[PDB]
Formats: sequence, structure tokens, C-alpha cells
Amino acid sequence: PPHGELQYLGQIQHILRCGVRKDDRTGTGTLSVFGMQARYSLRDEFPLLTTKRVFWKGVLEELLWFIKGSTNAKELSSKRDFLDSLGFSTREEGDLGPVYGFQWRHFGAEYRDMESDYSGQGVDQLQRVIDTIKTNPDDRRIIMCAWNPRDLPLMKLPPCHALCQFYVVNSELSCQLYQRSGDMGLGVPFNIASYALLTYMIAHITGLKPGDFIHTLGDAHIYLNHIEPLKIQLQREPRPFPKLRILRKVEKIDDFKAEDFQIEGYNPHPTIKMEM
Amino acid sequence: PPHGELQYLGQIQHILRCGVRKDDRTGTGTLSVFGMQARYSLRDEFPLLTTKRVFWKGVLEELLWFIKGSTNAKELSSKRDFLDSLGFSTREEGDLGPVYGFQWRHFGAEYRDMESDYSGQGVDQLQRVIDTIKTNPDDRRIIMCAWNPRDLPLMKLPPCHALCQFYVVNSELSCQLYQRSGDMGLGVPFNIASYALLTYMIAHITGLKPGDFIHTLGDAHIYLNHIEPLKIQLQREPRPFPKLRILRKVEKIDDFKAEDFQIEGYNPHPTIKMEM
Repeated sequence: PPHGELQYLGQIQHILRCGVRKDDRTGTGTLSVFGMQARYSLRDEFPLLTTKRVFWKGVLEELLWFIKGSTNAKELSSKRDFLDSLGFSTREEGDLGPVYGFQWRHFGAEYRDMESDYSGQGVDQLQRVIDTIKTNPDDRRIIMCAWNPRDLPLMKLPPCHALCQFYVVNSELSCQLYQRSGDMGLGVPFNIASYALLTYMIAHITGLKPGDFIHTLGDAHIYLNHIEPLKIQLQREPRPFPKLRILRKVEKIDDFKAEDFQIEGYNPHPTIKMEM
Repeated sequence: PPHGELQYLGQIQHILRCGVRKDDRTGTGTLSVFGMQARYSLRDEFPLLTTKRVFWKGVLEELLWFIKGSTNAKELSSKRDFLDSLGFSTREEGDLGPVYGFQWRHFGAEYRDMESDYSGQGVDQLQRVIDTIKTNPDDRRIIMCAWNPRDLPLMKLPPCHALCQFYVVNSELSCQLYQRSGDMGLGVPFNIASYALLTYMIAHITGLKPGDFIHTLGDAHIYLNHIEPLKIQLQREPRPFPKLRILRKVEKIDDFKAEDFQIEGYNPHPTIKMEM
């Protein structure tokens, strides 16, 4: 049964062979393919890519900050145009505005500052997911969306960047992430690990077992400057994925802490430095 | 190069072989797989399935009614629980409430009745798509969403049922539809034809050529009562897809009429009656 990272590598190769030159907002050209999908088993394995070292502690710490609903850059620990819409003095103090996990936990709420009490304000998308999984696991609407923060100033009712759908059958929790664009070199590996981790978390608090992570892309692209390192990455053979262990029984999504998680059996190839 | 309908047939076969029993809101069991994708070329062909006759005039007429933004059932020509939320006398007169194409043309507007003037109210998702294609064809946000009408009474900020993303490169317009659930027997063939048609329309008014239609599903399912007819459908060999012809030059999406369209070379297998 073939290693799932083989799908990611096949996608990179497909884009290098059949992608077309397409310009992005940031000047930089890309090689682009529209519409792709890969499926990663979460059953007794965790799809942290092995053809280069992925910084999983960073992935974890950023996901926890998302889960908190924080809009304070200071709060994002050691592990873009949107800033122009902010005031100077609030920006200086680390206040990002109503972005990222604010949308997950207070979707539609009116933002005051990064220190305001938003309890009870807006839709808690994340708790809605967890609650639906418990009240009706057959539901087809177990959906959570994220917005690129730069979009929120630009227009009325901007589309999401990412739509994440959960699914339950036979005691297994699966997750499908649709992303309108994905950078294959940097973003995608990170997003895979990040949503796979979220799925492990939610499965843990709802008493289910992780099933599959399905990653679907709109504009799947490779920045011109990542072409040569990706060509080299394609020559590396994947190693069996590692396992992820959750180290205590946790009951609410807000109680998880970075120390609750351990990776084991992770044997990646060396780090590839890709330049944003 | 293999016939694209082969993908749809492979999906049906996959669900029959590997799908699991899953119950749906309507009682009825289904065989379910989470996460699938198929790609249909629109380049000099139109993916109207050939392994059974698809009612394309109905597909066309319903899409035109959507495009109109109509909420009047009477207006939907010859070719569910949500009604319970409506008043008796408005319902009787055919007024469906702020549903279907109302969302496409007046997203977020406050609904009065089916005869009110909504010009200038809400976000015109469809014109926004067309406008972005003309102002920035590289954009990754060329997105239009549809909601299952039954959801709008149920909750604050319900998720979409369908997210449709367009993409432009080299003078070609492609479309990806993500659907959170798809009934393989009835819904999917219809949705394929419907969004492929929309893509032809938009391409025509923006001066592009149709590229690919990508269909992505969350809960891809087969109702228990469709199993035996689908098993028989799987034994039929697809015939080359037909072509679609747009018969005059049309400039605005609202000007299209059912008579502007002709199918040619359509040689389907006989009709399969699938019972909703």
C-alpha cells in the first residue's frame, strides 16, 4: 500500500511538468495547476512530511495560538499588506486586528482591541464543530472556515481562503481541507501537519479515532525560486510517517497545551530552506 | 487519453466497493465515501454524462432561474423541510423566501417578498466573479457560494453547501466546485452539467475559452435504493461527450436565454429512473 507522501511528491512533479506560468500578487511568478487532491491516513500515523524536516513545534504552537483566538502577535512565541490597514500605535503593540483565530472563535463579532473580552460574542466555529460532532455525527455541515486577513479590509463578504469539513463514520473522524490556493513548497506541508493535528485534537476530545485527512487545492503553485530545491526534494525517498501521542486525557479544546504532544519515529531528510 | 466520465463511473464503483453505511437526515441509508475529485475537460466538449440520458433542458432552465435571482417557484418552468419555515399564504403563492439565486445576486440582502426590487441590495456574487475575471484574471478569490435553503433558518452564519472557484490562465476559464455532500445517483450528474454550463456562459461573456471543470466532494454517497440501477449503469460504456454551442454573441450574464444554447452529438444510453 503506497506511502501517502508519494501523493505530495507526485503533485510537485505534476506541477513541474505540466504547470503553467502564472503571476501572483507578490510579483513573483509561479508554476500553477488548478485542482488537486491528496489523501493522508491518520490511522496510527501522523502525516508530518519526511522528504524534508518540518518544524512541528512551530506548527503546534501556531495552532494553539489560533485555538486561543488571539490577535496579539506578542502572544505568538518563538516557534504583509494587511498591516497597512491597521493604525500605527495598535500595530506597534502587536495588535493584529480581527484576524486568524479570532475568526475561528468569534466569527462576525465586532473587534475592539486585542485585550477585549469577546466571551459570548460572534460564532464560535470551532466549538460549533465539536458540538455538532457530539449532537449529530452524521451531519454534512461540520464546517469551519478561515479568511486571509488581508481580505477583510478589501471588500464586503470576502470569500474564505480555507474551508475545513469534518466527517464521522464508524467511530472515525476525518477532515477535508479545501484551500483556494496553496504554495507547494512552504505552505502545503505546514497546512497538512496543522489540520492533521487539529483533527487529532478534536478526535481526542470527542472520543473518536482519527481517520483520513484529505487536502484539496484550487491554485496549486510552486514559486519560481523553489523549483530547484523541489526538484532535489523529489529525488528523496519518503520514510514511514511518525506517530503522534497525546499525553493526557483532555476534555475541552482550550485546555490543550504544547507539552501534551509528542512525536515519535520521525526520520526526515534534511531541512530544505525555501525563501519567502 | 481516457474518457472523463470514466472518473464518475470509478467513483460509483469505489463507493459500492468501499463505501460504508451511513445514515442521512431523510432516514434513508447511504453508502458513503468522504473526499473525492474528478476532472472534466471543457475544451471542445461538454461533460453531459452519456451512461444515462441527462435532462439538459431542465439543467439549463434551472440555471437561468438561478441567474435571475428568482425566489418565485411559479417562475421555474416545466423543465422539503425548508418550506415549513415559511408562512402559509406566501408559500401558496410560490414565494420561496431568500433562497437559491437570491444568494447569488443579493447575498446578505434583507428579503421582503419575491416581487420586491432588490437592485443594488446585497452582494452580487455572480457579477463579482465576472468583474474580477476582467479586472484581475490572476486572482485566487474568484469564488461564488450557494447555501442549502433549509440551513438559513437553522442557525447563525450557516456554512455553504457549495463553493465554486474560478481560475484563469492562458485565456482559459476553469471552474472547481466543492460540494459538502453529493448524491452520486441524481445530484452529481446534474451539478456537473450545471456548473459546466455556467462556466461556458461566463467564459463567453469574458472572452475566454472553457478549460477544466473540477468536481470535488465531501460526503460522496449513494442512496440504498440506487444501488442496483447504478450497478447496471457501471456496465455501460461511455460515448464521446457532446458539444455545446452558444448561438449568439451575448454580453451580460442576464441576457442569456434558453434558446441561445444547443447541444450536438449527444448519444447517451437510456434514461435511468432514480427515485428521490
